Amino acid sequence: TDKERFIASLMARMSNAEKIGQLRLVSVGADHPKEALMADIRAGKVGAIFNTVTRPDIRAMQDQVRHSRLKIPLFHAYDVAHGHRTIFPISLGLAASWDPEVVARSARISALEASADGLDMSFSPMVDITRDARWGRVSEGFGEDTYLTSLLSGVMVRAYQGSNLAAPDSIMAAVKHFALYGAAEGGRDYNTVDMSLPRMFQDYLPPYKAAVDAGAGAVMVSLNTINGVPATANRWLLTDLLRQQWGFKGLTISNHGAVKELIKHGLAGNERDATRLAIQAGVDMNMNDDLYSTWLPKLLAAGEIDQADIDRACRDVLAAKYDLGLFADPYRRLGKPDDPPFDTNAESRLHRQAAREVAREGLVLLKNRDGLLPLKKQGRIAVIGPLAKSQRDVIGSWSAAGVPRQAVTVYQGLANAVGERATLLYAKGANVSGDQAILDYLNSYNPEVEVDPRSAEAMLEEALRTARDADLVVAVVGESQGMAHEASSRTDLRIPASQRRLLKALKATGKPLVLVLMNGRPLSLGWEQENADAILETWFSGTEGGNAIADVLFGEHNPSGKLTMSFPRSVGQVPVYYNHLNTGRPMDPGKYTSRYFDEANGPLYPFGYGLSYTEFSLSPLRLSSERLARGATLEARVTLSNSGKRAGATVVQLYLQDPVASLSRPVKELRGFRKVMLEPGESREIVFRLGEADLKFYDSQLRHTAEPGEFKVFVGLDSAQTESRSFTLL
Amino acid sequence: TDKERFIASLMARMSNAEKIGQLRLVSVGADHPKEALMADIRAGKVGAIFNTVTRPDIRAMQDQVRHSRLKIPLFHAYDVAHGHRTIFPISLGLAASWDPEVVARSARISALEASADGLDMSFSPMVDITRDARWGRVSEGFGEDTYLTSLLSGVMVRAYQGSNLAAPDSIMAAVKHFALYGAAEGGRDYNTVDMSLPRMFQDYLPPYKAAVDAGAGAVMVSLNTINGVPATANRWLLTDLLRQQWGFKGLTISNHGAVKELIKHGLAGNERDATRLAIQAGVDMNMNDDLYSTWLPKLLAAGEIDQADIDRACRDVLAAKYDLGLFADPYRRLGKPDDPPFDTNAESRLHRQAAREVAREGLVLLKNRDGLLPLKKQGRIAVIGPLAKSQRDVIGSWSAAGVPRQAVTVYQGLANAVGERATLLYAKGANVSGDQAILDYLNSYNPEVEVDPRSAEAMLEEALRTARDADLVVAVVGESQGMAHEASSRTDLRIPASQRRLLKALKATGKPLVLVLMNGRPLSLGWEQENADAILETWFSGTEGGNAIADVLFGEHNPSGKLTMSFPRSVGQVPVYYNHLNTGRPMDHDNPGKYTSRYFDEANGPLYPFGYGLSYTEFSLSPLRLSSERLARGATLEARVTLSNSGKRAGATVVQLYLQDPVASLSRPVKELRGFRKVMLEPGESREIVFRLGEADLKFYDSQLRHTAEPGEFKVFVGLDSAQTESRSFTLL
Ligand SMILES: O[C@@H]1[C@@H](O)[C@H](O[C@@H]2CO[C@@H](O)[C@H](O)[C@H]2O)OC[C@H]1O
Ligand SMILES: O[C@@H]1[C@@H](O)[C@H](O[C@@H]2CO[C@@H](O)[C@H](O)[C@H]2O)OC[C@H]1O
Ligand SMILES: [Mg+2]
Ligand SMILES: [Mg+2]
Repeated sequence: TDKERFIASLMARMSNAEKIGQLRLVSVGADHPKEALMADIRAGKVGAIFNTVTRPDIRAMQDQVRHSRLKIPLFHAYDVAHGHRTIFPISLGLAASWDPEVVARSARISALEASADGLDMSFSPMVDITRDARWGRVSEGFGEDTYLTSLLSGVMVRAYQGSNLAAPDSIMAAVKHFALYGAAEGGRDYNTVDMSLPRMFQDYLPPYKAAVDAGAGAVMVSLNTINGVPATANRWLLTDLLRQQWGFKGLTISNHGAVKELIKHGLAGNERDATRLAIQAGVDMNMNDDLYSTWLPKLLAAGEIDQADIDRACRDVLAAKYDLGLFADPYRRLGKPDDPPFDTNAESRLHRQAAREVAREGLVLLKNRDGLLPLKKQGRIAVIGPLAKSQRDVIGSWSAAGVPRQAVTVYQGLANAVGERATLLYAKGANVSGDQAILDYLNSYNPEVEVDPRSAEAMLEEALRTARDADLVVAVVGESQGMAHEASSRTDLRIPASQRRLLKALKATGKPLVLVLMNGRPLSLGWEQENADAILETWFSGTEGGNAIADVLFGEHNPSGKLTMSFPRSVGQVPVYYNHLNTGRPMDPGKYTSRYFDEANGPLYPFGYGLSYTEFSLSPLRLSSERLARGATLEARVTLSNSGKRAGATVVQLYLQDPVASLSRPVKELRGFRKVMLEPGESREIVFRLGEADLKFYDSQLRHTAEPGEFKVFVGLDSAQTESRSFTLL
Repeated sequence: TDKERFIASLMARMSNAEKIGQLRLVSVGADHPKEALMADIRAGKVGAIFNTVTRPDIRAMQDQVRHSRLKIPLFHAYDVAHGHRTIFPISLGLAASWDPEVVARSARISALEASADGLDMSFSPMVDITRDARWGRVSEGFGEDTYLTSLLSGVMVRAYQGSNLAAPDSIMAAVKHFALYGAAEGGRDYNTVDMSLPRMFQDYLPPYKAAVDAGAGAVMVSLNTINGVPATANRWLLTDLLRQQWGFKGLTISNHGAVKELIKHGLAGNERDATRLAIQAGVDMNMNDDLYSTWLPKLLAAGEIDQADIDRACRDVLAAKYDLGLFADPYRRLGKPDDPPFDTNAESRLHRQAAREVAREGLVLLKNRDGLLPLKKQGRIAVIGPLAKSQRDVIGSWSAAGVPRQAVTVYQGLANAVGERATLLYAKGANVSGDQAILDYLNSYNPEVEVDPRSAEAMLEEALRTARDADLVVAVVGESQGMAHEASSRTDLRIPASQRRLLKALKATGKPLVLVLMNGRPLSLGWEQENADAILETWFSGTEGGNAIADVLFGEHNPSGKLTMSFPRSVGQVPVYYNHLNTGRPMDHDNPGKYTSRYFDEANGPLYPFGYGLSYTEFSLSPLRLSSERLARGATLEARVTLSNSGKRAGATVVQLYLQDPVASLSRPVKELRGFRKVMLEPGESREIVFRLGEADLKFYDSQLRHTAEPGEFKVFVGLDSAQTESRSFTLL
């Protein structure tokens, strides 16, 4: 209420011009040249900045505020998605850690680095559920599961915002993209989203609510339609749900041009009408298109909006700044006047230890025939493929202020790990794509892919010569990071054809073949699963990726990563996800079942899958009783043993099924997990606790209750290989 | 009504056992052996039969009724989807005619032939909208468009049912599959359907309502969940919507095992609870699983259902029989006991002229380089491909009582056309698939695909020898009919790999290459569009298919067919459909940037759009003109264009009218079909086409499901496909 008092006294002093100026969020560029923008800040016409990311540049902008009548400070934002300068694995790789503390650490270090550069806010976490592998932005989320993504949503917010949003090493989380953005039809970015309310409430909305309940300060509004209404114009979504039902008290931010794009969506015929729809829906802050500054005065004078629409939006911007500590000290993240200057990109400001330890936890072992991995540091290892020496790709998409030249390649990680104990032989083998039109797409803004001027044939002949001179081949293959970014949707989920030709040529040498995969989405890997001797999924593993990958390949780290998104056998099976409905004719096999005829059915690799260099055993599942009273707790116990020869971690997963309900419920739903590190011969009793809240679902009328009757409890080391027992809720 | 008096006096006579017996719909099979079924009919324990399809067999079952206490007659049903004995093209090929009179004729002939064999009812039309090419049952529908499918839904019902459902040449339409069955997730048959209510009401439900409004006697309930609730247990769908809102007064029928499958869906833990959910939801008649007969008495005695649940279901069955004329004469479709026996499959009982004329109208010319088609009846023509001599495939899936040995193959149609004037050389070239697992699937239950035992290589060498000895190659390729049927969902939309290898080898001969495509779904044809010299889409063209295809190839018929479903460039683009939303960042010719709604690794848009199809002549359209720039509510607007045949051959095309509502309370489609005209023109002929548009054309369901037309701009597009249009605008006041 100090905050409410402070904001009400400030707003009672402000003109409408000053209130509207708070709603303007801009980036320096063609549309807002630096000197003109500086003059607007001085006039009180700017509320905040994004994409200005160094302390002297931010401090210069904050200095301009002292010229405005009320000297209301700016906040500065950036897309710190999975690292600021030190780049962690992409979020899909962090999720595969199954370890909230690992994910927390990446977020904390991101906030530490971003706040050290003067940033107040990140447009993160991204908590959109993804069941469609074709979407470019699957790399930005935590996979297909509502429970896990909801958990990590809360973890990311708490880790960014810390104990106090006014702390100089805290940043505000702007959770995105509200809402349902990863359900785009056809996996085409920005495309139509259409879904029932029970699916929306049960599966898609809970991660956004988890962020709000963790106290997220901001929400970034999505670019897509929800059931015909763009999120930027959706009063039900942004007012009724987010504010009135969920109690969100923070700031809504539009995406770039989102208010103007209501004209392309066909909700508005002109910019004046687009502005009215966005502010009355509940969008507080207008990114870059400047429609609010242009049209809000005219709309109010015409009685087309209410003073309360402006007041709500302005209070939310001021409340964000208040919580960030900026009214107490606008320079709290910008140090002192005549602090000595520093190199923003100095090696001494990176966190390589943390990036290497985090990156180890996300690597997923998918195949390991006859214990080929871990490798011994000996002999001659051929390192082949267009991603082996790529610094640009290892840091991934949404690499923020990450510097490619600071990153450790797979080749360099292997060189560092073996030193003089083994000989590495390098050949590029193929370009990332053989299709010049795809290479031109990827290099269209910036040179992001090195195109070897040699023929495909010459590169292959060199790679075969290299393979013949080696004891075994480490093929580093998959996507370049520009294939799994905003607007980069794919119609094919395989490794690119140029690289598959290389893999088929390398297989024909008879040399043991280890695949190191880099990719930002599930890939179709049927040929690789049949033909490679071992397969390690490394996503894009970040600044220290090459070192983390070498640590796993040589057995310094026993792989512990597990998939959080199902890998389809082909793009033609989309969508595939573990928490699907049974249907009336489930596939076991019979012709008259829910299936395809022209390919094997089910995912190639299921949700929760990942191998180890050791063996684990689970004892029989035991429940604390066969009947559960309302308000009572059920315990599900299992003993995990390391029955192999190497220390390692696995993830014990708990799944629930509600086999008779008022709605058809999923064949199983994740409801808990434990990541457990065990030395050989160690045993751990795992105790899962379940209550009524774990058993609730949204019915056809969106009643959120648990119905009496049977529940099935499954425990295992993936979604496919479980044991189950039942109990009855009374 | 005297009908409601008649039905109430009969129900006042009936025990609950008699009422519940009316709800039982069964087929002869392992689960219902013939003699046990006969004994059940005599006991009053059977309401209707399906899959008994000859006059003597139907007459024998109707004869059993005379032994029951009340002698209530059976009705007999079958899946007469696109023909009974004379098989027309599959429905997706009939829709490509764009001609309600052509579609009416196929349905009229179907009903004539089915009723002549004693059948009272067809489980048809199938009116499920299909936007996902992977689904096996796309072959059974009319494509992706709500307006077109809705129009043809009503045409099919009226054509089956005629002036009087008691007429001996009428059958009852059981419209299917209610509802949303073609929206299955992943295009996997029987899979989850999840969609918003505005999409449901605007795009998916209207064809079922068109069938109800045309007076369809029955509705067949679908197998899928709708937003979590199986259709068979969905009281909102079958009672609130179908009965209370739409006023449907007819019979609801479950699908095979659908009541029992509520256990697998996880709505019921046992058969007793599944039975309760189905009858209370509004399912009147139980197909095959016999749960109603087993459980309704126990449910009623326990107060778990109401007498009114049984009474509703029984009244609906009796009302169907009344309308069919079966209480007036149970033998009205079965002639007289004295009639001489006849051959059910006699040539004189077929309608080959109608099948040949209908089949010609559905063929779509997709490519014709440098006027290769039409062919001259001369020289040496190689006829190559696993579908060239296939009688089983030409009649399609859901071929009812069609006899493959009566069908005309593409090879036979070409032989019939050229007689002695040209030499045909045949080679199979490849099997339908090179994947043994796919062959195993296609020959499971019934052996439907002939496997040439030779290597792929030997078959190719034989086809290359044949091609080298000819002036040109007619390659007859695509899917077998078992690839586009119930449960046959595909993950690849290309021609099968064994056949694409054949086409690549044939291309390399340098011989002109004509592709004749058979298929039950849109195919991915990027290589074919680049490399074939001509491509003719023939779907599965039916009993006279091979003759209709020869008529088009030799120029006796100028191809007039147009696509009613978008052809994707690849399965990785699914779904692709013409009436999509713009998004905030459209990719189109006018919006070509990186940061648009697109894929980066393939050309964008469909390979062939909705409404696409070529001709052996050229057409021109005059400028579009509207009767005014402002439309008052209550008034109608006219949109006029002149069509000319500016080429050298007589032919038809389809003039298509689309609407856009560019500013609305909901994001509306970039265009929506709102009228069309198929026009046959001699060379140099012109026709003024007048489209009428009213407020009814402009309405949509908003977020609150209000059915509104909002004042403001509408754009009217006219053209010969959905990609090649021009527009004019008006303002609704
Ligand atoms: O937070 C992120 C936004 O910064 C991002 O905005 C994009 C920036 O580049 C522009 O050219 C694009 O047009 C624009 O959408 O969108 C994604 C969001 O996560
Ligand atoms: O009208 C058609 C039904 O008769 C058809 O029923 C099928 C009969 O064969 C069984 O093996 C199938 O399991 C069953 O669904 O289904 C589709 C409907 O259109
Ligand atoms: Mg239950
Ligand atoms: Mg409008």
